[PDB]
Amino acid sequence: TLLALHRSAAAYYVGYLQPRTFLLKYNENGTITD
Amino acid sequence: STNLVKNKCVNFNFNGLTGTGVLTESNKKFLPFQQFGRDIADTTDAVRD
Repeated sequence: TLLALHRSAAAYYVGYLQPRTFLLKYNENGTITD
Repeated sequence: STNLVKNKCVNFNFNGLTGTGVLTESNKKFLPFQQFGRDIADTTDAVRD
């Protein structure tokens, strides 16, 4: 990861992805809601 | 290419996708990342030209 550390300590979350199956729901507008 | 006509039974070659039917104006909402549509079991239900 690259930071614009000003000359004078930042928070982020990283998780690792895994292969498996999912069930996804679409609404009226073609987008994911659950 | 040619000109497109709606609400008459025509045959169409939309970018290599060959099909038949009556085209009309759709109240659905394509997002800009979308390329075409289908609804159930690989039948193209809506297309953006």
